[PDB]
Amino acid sequence: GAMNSSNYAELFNNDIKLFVDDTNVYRVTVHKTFEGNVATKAINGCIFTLNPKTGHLFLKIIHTSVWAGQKRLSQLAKWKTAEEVSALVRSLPKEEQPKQIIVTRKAMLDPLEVHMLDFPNIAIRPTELRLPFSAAMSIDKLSDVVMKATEPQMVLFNIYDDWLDRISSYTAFSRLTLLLRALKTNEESAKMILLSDPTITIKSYHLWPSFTDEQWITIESQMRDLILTEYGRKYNV
Amino acid sequence: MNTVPFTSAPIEVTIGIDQYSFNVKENQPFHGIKDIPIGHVHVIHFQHADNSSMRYGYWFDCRMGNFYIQYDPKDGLYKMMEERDGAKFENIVHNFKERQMMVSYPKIDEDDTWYNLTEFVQMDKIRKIVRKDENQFSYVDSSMTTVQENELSDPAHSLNYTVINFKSREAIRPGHEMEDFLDKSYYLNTVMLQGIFKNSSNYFGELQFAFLNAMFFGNYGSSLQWHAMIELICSSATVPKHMLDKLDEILYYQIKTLPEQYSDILLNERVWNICLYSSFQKNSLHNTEKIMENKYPELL
Ligand SMILES: N=C(NO)c1cccnc1N1CCCCC1
Repeated sequence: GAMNSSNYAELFNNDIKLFVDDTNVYRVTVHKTFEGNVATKAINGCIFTLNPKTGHLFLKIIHTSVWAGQKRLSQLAKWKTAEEVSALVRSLPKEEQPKQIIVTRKAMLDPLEVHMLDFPNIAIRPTELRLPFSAAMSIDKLSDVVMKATEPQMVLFNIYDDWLDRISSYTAFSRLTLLLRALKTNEESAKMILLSDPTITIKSYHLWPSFTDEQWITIESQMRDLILTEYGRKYNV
Repeated sequence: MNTVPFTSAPIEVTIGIDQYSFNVKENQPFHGIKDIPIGHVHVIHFQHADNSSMRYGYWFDCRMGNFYIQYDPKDGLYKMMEERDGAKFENIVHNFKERQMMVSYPKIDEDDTWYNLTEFVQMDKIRKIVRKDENQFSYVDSSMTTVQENELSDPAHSLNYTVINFKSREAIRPGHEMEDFLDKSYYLNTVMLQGIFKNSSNYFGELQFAFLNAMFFGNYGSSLQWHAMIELICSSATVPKHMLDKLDEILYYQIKTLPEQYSDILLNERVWNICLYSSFQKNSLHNTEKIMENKYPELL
């Protein structure tokens, strides 16, 4: 059934699974027209498809041309997401195909189920977890590849960099969720925390800075403080 | 006008004949039903007074044979049997009529209710949904499951309704996923009408039969089928105008006949609110919408 706190260790078992987040597929800026009406302008988006055990991120870039001349774009975006996830599954060797796909929003259930009818043994699941994957476009290298794309494109990343050499996939996912929740709650401050010290750099082949184990503890503490700081500012606590 | 005689009435029972019901007391001198209109299928149905569990009954057409009812004290039900000896049968019936031991089918002359509920229902199609080739009548009860239900034992005790499943490869063309799921016209017109039912008359016959089994026996799988067949039409953007007009009439008479106190169990809120207020056909069922809003506004 649904994925929640009771079954959180299931994410890190040996059954291949993918999270699919569609919150950045259809992105717009809202503006005024010369006549004083309101219109939208689409910008490039992305499907965020993540294996939480390995860190592998299949980032399908959604170029604005896919919306040209279409109607009901927010509905179409869910079906486009499901089409692209289905195409990804079909492109993987059988032994790499997921046994479960967990969607972050329940509106993706029926679109993905219909597109995966050919895969009756792949479970399509919702989650009760509120995962901060919408903040993926606050990772500079990810936002850069999306905004520069001139055509549909898939780019593969490891969202954990090399962390799995030193920590488990449970700890890596917890770090990622903390970083993304911080970037979602206060992007400027989170980026300040991550890049304040000029002596810690981001390797060309990585997404996050090259923190030592002890530096990661400091960073993680600074992110919790940020989340609590903003929570107090929000609720006046 | 035809007759279904009863050998006797040894256990107290409520007997239904189409939309009418009456009570027979234990060992009361009851010998059947006369004046049954020729030209329609009919259903004769039973609920025992001492165990209201198991409503059960028979679909039959008096044009296809001489049928009678006899209680079996072993299997504990009023069993329907065909009499092959015509002159025996006529002689039995004539004697019971002379002794006035039969109820007369109470049809009011103005009243087209039964016609309107069975317009497209034919015995030959009933005999394919309920398979007992040996018998010219069909036996149904409250507990019988459907083929689709058995996907999620004697073959005659399962209802072989046409399986409808909106998230199935039959309903969804590869490459038209969004189109076919949000607009079921392909599945309705090509797969079901052209491919399986052959015409709208057979589709409506099955829909009407499903409703009647839901109403008369409380058969849950029949209720599921009735709503699925409504939803399939209402969720199609392209439906022939004559089919929409006929559906409105069919549903009007079904909603008119439904016992007011069974509406909670026989009507699916989601399907009806979707069909009347959100679907492609939300403005195409004027008679049905009016009776629903005046008779069951709570559901909506
Ligand atoms: N009631 C029947 N014919 O009188 C009948 C016809 C066909 C299939 N089953 C039947 N019955 C037999 C008695 C037990 C319950 C099931």
